[PDB]
Amino acid sequence: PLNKYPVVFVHGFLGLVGDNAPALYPNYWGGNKFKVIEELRKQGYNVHQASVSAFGSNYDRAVELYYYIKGGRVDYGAAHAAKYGHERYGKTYKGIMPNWEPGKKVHLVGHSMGGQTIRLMEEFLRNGNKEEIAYHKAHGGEISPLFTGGHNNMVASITTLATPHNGSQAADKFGNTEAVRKIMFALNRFMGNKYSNIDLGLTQWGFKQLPNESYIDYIKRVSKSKIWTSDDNAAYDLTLDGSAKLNNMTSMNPNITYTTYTGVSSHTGPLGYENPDLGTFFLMATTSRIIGHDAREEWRKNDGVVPVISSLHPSNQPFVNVTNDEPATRRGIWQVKPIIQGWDHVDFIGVDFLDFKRKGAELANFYTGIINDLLRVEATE
Amino acid sequence: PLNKYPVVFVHGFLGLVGDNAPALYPNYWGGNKFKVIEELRKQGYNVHQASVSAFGSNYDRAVELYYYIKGGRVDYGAAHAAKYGHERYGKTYKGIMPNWEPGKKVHLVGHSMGGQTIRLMEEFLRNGNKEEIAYHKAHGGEISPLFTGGHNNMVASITTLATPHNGSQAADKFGNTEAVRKIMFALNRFMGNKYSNIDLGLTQWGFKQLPNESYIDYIKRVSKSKIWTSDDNAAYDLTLDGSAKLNNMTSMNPNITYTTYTGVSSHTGPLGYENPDLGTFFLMATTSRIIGHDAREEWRKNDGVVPVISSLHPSNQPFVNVTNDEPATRRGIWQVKPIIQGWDHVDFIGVDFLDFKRKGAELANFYTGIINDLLRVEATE
Amino acid sequence: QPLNKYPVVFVHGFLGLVGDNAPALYPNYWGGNKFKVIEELRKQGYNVHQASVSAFGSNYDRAVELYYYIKGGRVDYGAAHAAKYGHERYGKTYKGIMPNWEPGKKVHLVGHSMGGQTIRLMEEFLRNGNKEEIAYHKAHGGEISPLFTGGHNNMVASITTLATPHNGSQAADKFGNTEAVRKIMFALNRFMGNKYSNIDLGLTQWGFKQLPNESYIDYIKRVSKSKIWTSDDNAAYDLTLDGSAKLNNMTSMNPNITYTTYTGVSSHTGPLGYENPDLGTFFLMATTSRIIGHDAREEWRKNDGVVPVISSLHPSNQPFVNVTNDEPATRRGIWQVKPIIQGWDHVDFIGVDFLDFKRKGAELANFYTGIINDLLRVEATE
Amino acid sequence: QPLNKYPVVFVHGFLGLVGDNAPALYPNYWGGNKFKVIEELRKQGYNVHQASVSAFGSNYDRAVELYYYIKGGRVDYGAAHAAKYGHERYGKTYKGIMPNWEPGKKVHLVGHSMGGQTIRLMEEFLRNGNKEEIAYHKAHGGEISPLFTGGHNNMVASITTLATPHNGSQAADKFGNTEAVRKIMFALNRFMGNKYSNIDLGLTQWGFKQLPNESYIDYIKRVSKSKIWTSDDNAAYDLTLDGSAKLNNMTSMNPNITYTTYTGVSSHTGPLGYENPDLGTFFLMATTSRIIGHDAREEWRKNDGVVPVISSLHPSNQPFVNVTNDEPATRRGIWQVKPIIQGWDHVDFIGVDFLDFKRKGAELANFYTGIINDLLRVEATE
Ligand SMILES: [Ca+2]
Ligand SMILES: [Ca+2]
Ligand SMILES: [Ca+2]
Ligand SMILES: [Ca+2]
Ligand SMILES: [Zn+2]
Ligand SMILES: [Zn+2]
Ligand SMILES: [Zn+2]
Ligand SMILES: [Zn+2]
Repeated sequence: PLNKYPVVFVHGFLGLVGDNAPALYPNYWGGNKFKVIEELRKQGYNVHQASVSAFGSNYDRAVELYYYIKGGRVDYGAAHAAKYGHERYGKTYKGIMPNWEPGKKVHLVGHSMGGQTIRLMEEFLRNGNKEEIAYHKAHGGEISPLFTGGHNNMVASITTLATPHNGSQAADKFGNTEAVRKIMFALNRFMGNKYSNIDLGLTQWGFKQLPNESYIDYIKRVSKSKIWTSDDNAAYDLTLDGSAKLNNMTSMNPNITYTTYTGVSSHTGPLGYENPDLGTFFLMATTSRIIGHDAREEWRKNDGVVPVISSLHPSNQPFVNVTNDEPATRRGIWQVKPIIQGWDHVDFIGVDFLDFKRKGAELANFYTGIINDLLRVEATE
Repeated sequence: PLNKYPVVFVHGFLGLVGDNAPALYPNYWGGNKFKVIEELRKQGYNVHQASVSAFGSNYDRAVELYYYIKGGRVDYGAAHAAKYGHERYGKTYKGIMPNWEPGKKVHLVGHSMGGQTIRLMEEFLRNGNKEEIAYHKAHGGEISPLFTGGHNNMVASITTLATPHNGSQAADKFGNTEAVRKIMFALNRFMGNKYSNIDLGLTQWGFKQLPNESYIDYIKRVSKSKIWTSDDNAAYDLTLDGSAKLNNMTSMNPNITYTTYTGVSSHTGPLGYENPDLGTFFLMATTSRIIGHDAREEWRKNDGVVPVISSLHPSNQPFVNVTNDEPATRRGIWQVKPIIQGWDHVDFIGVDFLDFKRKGAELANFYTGIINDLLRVEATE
Repeated sequence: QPLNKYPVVFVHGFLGLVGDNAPALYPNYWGGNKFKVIEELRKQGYNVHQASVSAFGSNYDRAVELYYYIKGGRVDYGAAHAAKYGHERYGKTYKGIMPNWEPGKKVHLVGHSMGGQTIRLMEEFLRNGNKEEIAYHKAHGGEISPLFTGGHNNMVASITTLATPHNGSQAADKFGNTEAVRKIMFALNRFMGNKYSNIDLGLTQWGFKQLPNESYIDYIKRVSKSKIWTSDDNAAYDLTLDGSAKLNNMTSMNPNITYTTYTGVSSHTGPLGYENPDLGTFFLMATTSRIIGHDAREEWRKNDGVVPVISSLHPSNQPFVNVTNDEPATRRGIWQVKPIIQGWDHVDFIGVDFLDFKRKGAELANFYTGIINDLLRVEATE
Repeated sequence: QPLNKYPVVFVHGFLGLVGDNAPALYPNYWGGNKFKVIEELRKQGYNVHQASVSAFGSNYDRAVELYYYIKGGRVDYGAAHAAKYGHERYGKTYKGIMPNWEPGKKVHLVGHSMGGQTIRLMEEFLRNGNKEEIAYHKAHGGEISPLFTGGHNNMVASITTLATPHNGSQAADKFGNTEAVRKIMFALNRFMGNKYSNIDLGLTQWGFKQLPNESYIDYIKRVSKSKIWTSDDNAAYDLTLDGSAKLNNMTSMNPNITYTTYTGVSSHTGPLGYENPDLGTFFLMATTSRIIGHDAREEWRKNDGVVPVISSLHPSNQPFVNVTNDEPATRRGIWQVKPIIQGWDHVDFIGVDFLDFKRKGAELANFYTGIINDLLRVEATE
């Protein structure tokens, strides 16, 4: 295989991949424009798409990503499970790299919230989880190696595509509101029913109907779950406060190579506010206007759901702007790629089937550019 | 594992299993009543559910079943592909038993048309395919080992559940009619579209839209396929003539153990005709009446879609009736188990969620009885 | 010229959608495919109609709407009611089937399920008015709907209820009226108020209509302030024991009206004395049937799927007399309780259960022929 | 009292569903959410209506239905037509918006897409009758619908077409009228004739209504014998060049009627001289637009998504005069061709394209205000 470290692509919020997608549904990594996993494999590259929770928190998604790669049964931590009120153990993953350990590395590419998930999992690998450490010391038992800390030389690169490193007003003012969270969780409850084949990612909260449980008792049982009031969900983590908590508990690993990509899809109106361009995917037309009418000017330019000031880099970690041809092989610092003009949040993954300005060849070059950069990380070591 | 030979369960017509089922859809092997693959594994048994074409012919399904077990890329045969006008190569399967060969055996359990599929594939293993042999002699190239013949000691048992060994009038008078076949194929065309994640089993006929092909050209392209007029489809094979072709080209293997199971779900009206019982799954209410009003009396009693005279055994192969406690360890002869009164065609697989007379415990005992019989085949050898 | 002197008005229950207001594929409420009540009764020479009123609203809101369905005009829920519960005073405009409806021109009212209660409340309005609206008009002026004035009699010739939860149902107390289930119902109503929706689930007076230029984000935010989420002014509450008893405690017998109830039983005594649903109970009531059948009071267990037998026979302490199915049911001022129908569940009364082939259409046709023959005998004996 | 002396009747095109006959979630045909034509024009004081006619039927079947939508009564397709094409003679009964419609009481007719052709054919019926029905009645007797007699004038004041394929469209010849696509349309019609369906796709005169007691198996078998599967008496054929030309060759100019066309262009000249769809063309016409734009004759390539420009301007060899958008359009007996609207695709005329935020509602409101102002000027100048 042409890349020496496996590339793992990490979908964001709402993402469903592989056989976990519904019967008719767009293919997350590339749409019908560039089938990323398919084609990059055809070109001789070793690539994989992680399947992690679509509605869960960054913490819960970061744990699940680790088991997708390593294999095993998900262990969210005994302290975490106790503090937020959900199950400790989850799905079991075969694992794309059973012998993943210090020495065998991966490249991590994340779109949207996948970027935040990749950061939080590397943090656990490097610095551990101090609550699970204090718990395992005080009550014995077993601790997942994800929370032990001390592990290095396992992640070669972290690359983010339209990742809300600083959150988004579309979460604060819409997605994290009571009424909207109730809609998301009602969808999860329904997709937990005993006929359902797709996992929306919150079954650790109880959203799995048992085969001889009536829906009436299912409603009654899960209405007592702590999810309805919890911050351990994706909608909270995507808020400005939610993302600042993650910025404040993560740090730069001097050995990893960091890159961000950002799209802008708005245009300035005669008053200074930003409105979605035409061809901004129609489902983000309203969130784009919420972001674009912020009271702070520097928070207005956006890709539909992420303001540009959020996508460029975390606001408390160091960064350096980079041109499109400048080798992005620096380690320990966020290299901020030039904002791609005209790309909305989902043009990065090709699922905007209504935008005939964004064609396949363009997306193939973009993903070939990312792979090329990663291959240069491998050679400069 | 408690069974020395793997058990492979083979769904019938319309069946979708595993991650090939739509988002909300009943689980084929057991419904919500007894999760066959799940539970039998829990009990220490090695079991698998084959995923073969849901609308394809017995020939096409038999080829695909062989590759599901052995692994590899489906090869329908160069003569067959040329004669019926569809692709020669199909899906690639990982394979549950890569080293399957004379010496390592499987048990085969088939529901409905899966029974006919299991018979046709064993026939190929034992006696080959004379057309593919004559073709490979005349044009060289490669022949699949499925069509070579001479292979024995690879199938320990063949068990059928409500299998239409002699066809069904529900195919002759409804499912194989022009108008109905056009509906089935239109569904396959639509499920071939570029957003679709589920394989209905006729893509070798061209029913896969290419990613940059408009639906308008897709319609135009596949309207030229030979499927619309072909007999190489499931609806033809389930007809009385269709099944008699299969009976006339299969034979008993003296070393395999053969068993049939049959349900009756009709009751006799005051004129001699048969009407569906209440609790006969409502989607077979009309087909049940078509079968039950046949002009021949012995063709009327039925399970909803298969007449009892069809399910008991092929009409030209030898048989012996057997009690429910009689050891069914005889080889080379169809052992006809006692007709289960009150079971319709889908009570055998537990998906009749509207029949509260058919409970889980009853289905668990049935599948435990089949496994027990198979374990006795293993020990008497 | 119609064979019945007074029009028969059939009034659907909770969740019922009729006529053009039903989804593109959806069963036909009055008769399913088994006996098309309106179609077939019209073919026989009878003047019959299908009222269309709120599927999820309170008995009060439904009773007002039923009056305007018959009379015609813009729905007026009352200024006092609207201010008390926090919804709009005016609703839809109806064409009206009897624009001339007035003392002397009567109707026969036939209600299924909640329809039975709605029909009772509308007659209370005609005879006695609504005390709170009368007092509001006396203190503030303005216009008062004549529905709320009282004194309007000889407008209803009969009231016939089929499987009506006169005394409530535990299926509402223990499930339908729970917090989680009211949220689901109200979410469904929010969604079918969206700007592309053609069907009216009956709660738009609470704000559940999305404006043409309003985003769904802003719609969600506007209606989340509606008092419907915490209000008792809805069907789920009125179907509880307390809700139905409040109606029982504010209605009275009209001595000129012919009252008749029909009741089904679809359960059987299990081993301990509890009731479980029969084979063939429509499967959507399998769990509600068990909830009712396992009540702690034994007299409350026998049921039709969703309505206990003791609730359908008659309002708790209103006068009643048990009748045989064949004797004349022309007594006035008293609930004539027809014998309990064995094997009929709650929806066997309206034929929509297409899965149950045991209940054929001829039998449902005889059942409606019986009601019309009874109604024709009310007319002949006044 | 209405500001327009003659009612305006808007007539939808192919596939159009209006009012209560549309699915539970489905865009509103006349104006989308951008400008609710009927609602807003009524609010302004204008008497306007939304005709409801067959979505998939021929121009002939639609023109008959339009007449009964206006006049009232049971649709009579004609004994001769019914015997020739093999469908039923009688269809639905309409309430009628102008039961009094008769020489002296006029209407303004405004058609979008196929609606433009339907409106033309109905006026031919009123003025000249239908020769084949007249001859059938002379030879066999019986009753002949007055729609088919001829001699009924001064009933139509104006005919206005918006994006009407007067001369056909290659989108029908090369796609919509193909064997495979007609089968899909007819299958959709079979299915929405099923016994649970509430929406009428316009082909039930061909047998596509499942009886209440008939199994779907038997329904499929009965309607598979219908002549609709091989008939030309349907919209798909009438929208081809030959189909539209047959209508052109059997219509004539009425000297008292005011004729007006509007046309959109949504394509741009590609590198070779072919036309490709603009960014913002409604995506369902992306492929049809390219089919039209790559025609071998250059004058046939410019298009709005589904109708070529040369087809919308006016019927091929019927008299026409090009007008500016501001001059009085009160000439009678001649197609007044309004200037081609740049950037408007086929559905921008009716506002249903919710994805295209560039075409806002104020602009669509001005467009309908222009039509009504033109219609009011027809009335003032007679
Ligand atoms: Ca875009
Ligand atoms: Ca059954
Ligand atoms: Ca029933
Ligand atoms: Ca447009
Ligand atoms: Zn968690
Ligand atoms: Zn084949
Ligand atoms: Zn109210
Ligand atoms: Zn016709």
